Amino acid sequence: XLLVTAGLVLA
Amino acid sequence: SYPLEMCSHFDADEIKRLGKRFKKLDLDNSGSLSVEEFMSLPELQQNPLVQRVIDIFDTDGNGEVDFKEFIEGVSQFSVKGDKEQKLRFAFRIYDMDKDGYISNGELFQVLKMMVGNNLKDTQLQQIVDKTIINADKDGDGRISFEEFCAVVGGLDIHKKMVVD
Amino acid sequence: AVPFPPSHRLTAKEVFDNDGKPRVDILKAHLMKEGRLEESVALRIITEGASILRQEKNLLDIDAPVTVCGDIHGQFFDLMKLFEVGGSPANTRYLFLGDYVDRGYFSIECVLYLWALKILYPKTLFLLRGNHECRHLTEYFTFKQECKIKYSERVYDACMDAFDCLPLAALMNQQFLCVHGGLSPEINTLDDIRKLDRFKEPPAYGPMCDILWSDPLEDFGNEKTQEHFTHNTVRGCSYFYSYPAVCEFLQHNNLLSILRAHEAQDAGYRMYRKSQTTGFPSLITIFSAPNYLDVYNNKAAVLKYENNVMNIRQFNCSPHPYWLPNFMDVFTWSLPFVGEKVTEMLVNVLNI
Amino acid sequence: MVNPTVFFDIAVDGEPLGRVSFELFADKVPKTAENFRALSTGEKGFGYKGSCFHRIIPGFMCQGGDFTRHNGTGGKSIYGEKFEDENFILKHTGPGILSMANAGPNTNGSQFFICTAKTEWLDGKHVVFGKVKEGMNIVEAMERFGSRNGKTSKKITIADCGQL
Ligand SMILES: [Ca+2]
Ligand SMILES: [Ca+2]
Ligand SMILES: [Ca+2]
Ligand SMILES: [Ca+2]
Repeated sequence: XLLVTAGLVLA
Repeated sequence: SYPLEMCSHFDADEIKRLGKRFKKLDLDNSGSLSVEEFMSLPELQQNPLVQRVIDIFDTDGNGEVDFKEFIEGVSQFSVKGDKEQKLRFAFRIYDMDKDGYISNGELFQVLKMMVGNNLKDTQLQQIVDKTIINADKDGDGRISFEEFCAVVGGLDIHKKMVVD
Repeated sequence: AVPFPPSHRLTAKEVFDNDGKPRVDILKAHLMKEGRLEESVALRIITEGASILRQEKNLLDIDAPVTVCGDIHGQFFDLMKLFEVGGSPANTRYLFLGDYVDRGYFSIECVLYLWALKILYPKTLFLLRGNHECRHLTEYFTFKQECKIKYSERVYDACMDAFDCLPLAALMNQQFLCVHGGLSPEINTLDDIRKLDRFKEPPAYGPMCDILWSDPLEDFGNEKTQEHFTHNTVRGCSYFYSYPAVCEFLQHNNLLSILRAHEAQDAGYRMYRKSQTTGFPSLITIFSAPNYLDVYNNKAAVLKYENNVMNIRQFNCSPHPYWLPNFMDVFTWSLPFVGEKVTEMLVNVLNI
Repeated sequence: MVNPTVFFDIAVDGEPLGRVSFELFADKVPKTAENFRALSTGEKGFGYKGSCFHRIIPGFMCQGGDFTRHNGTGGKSIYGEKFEDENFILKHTGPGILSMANAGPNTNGSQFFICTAKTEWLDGKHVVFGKVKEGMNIVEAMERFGSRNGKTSKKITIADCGQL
């Protein structure tokens, strides 16, 4: 999907 | 007395220096590194993979990392390490019971320590499932060091698992 | 407790009955457990329905009672519900305005099913062409890669040829122009659309690109000028038509209203300014993808035009199986995270 | 005090594209603001200068700030590995809003994203702390080198940065 992570990008 | 045998890429000087850091980390000076001793470093209290590394450094399953274990484990990252050795280390981050195979439960457990709660268990499990299905080229319901190698080979993450 | 995907890939016999008719209740169930059909099986469906599509007119002619649908964007399990809401297509006339792929991660499932249903009911169920039915967009978005993970590049190609047979529009109950995008500076009469060659990757300009890509002005209905078209800086192509542009085409063409999808609507639809002549919304937008991209928290909707009553049905999102970006596998996914934290640990351990 | 105005001289493959300034809201989240300020100046020894935007998703946002690993896994605050979530007073209302990227609650390091749209599903989860004061047109330009998987085609760099 549309998330902003640092390490485990999600959907 | 009694020499200490160990297999590593380091020369005598490097074995001495690391021999010093091991003494500094060795709180109770017992000749073996404990988890509480490992966790004594603040930068490590915020790392979901410390216990995995430690159980990987722990070759004789006694819950401590003696000097042979510490050196030989720090050696996997030696710049001098080949490609395979660095995948092997990676492969081990997943194989918990060290039977040489990553299982459905093991892949879940490890992943969860890292993802935590930004994924419902249902979600994590599904993608763990779907990951094992496409990668289980022998149908034994679990990943071999080879199948693992077939999925992560061209990522070149071993080039990053390097320390000095 | 988590259902596990079915290893058996459906057969020709399990999909198509002895009369050649698709067994849609069978199909539909397999697909909800995430299962797949043997490549050929799928390719058959994909090619059978495209033949029916190549045969259909640029501008369809659909008589009420009809249920109009908007973008579906791969959200297979939101489609299964759109059908529980819009009614069994065994007894209902449909019309999807396009965009069944990309964005959602079950784009092929949608396609296979909708294609199988076009075969089964070719004179009731109708599909049009959306911006996302084309090589250029499916390459950028996840459909192509999707196809390759689940099937092959062949299947993806099968689809690409198919999409070229999607009717560019429809004249519903002789009152509405049913398109995906909008109007064209170059499309003034319903006849113009008929003259267009649609069997091709949409051009980067012209009436077909504009059919599929035009958008109404952000201030459509209250624009400060009686200017018709202005280049679409939002899409980056095609145009932004205005309230006047529409009422001029509508009148000249003796039409009541324009019904399009293309843009996401929080309510799952949007009625635009009421035509001075009619008092009916000059333009109607309809979005059928609930909780778009999983974060929009938007409601979905179909449009039901029966007994001279255009009824807007709204529905919410339903549950669907997790999938990492670009159908990634958990090793590729975590290995970078792993290889950094372990590096990080040793680095603090050696700087002791 | 007053709200600091930083800037970024973005460069595409070396070729200068233009400058982007930002108004930091220290009046709301002073700590986070500082963190971004100090990393813009470099005054703590390590900072944004020379780093890139590894993840640019058109119509969504521009993620940058990884000056250690250059892929989204690293970066650190002036305060250590990471620092707590100040507050979620400000919300993502549209383009230009600066906020922190992270890996769960209380994991603000040095990564941040420049919104190019209204991302409300992020409110309450990520810390909003600043906005593009001028150069929005430059940010829009960086969007073109992006893709739906974040990957860029030309290296978008922070050639020079500081306080105004
Ligand atoms: Ca000890
Ligand atoms: Ca031991
Ligand atoms: Ca095991
Ligand atoms: Ca296997």
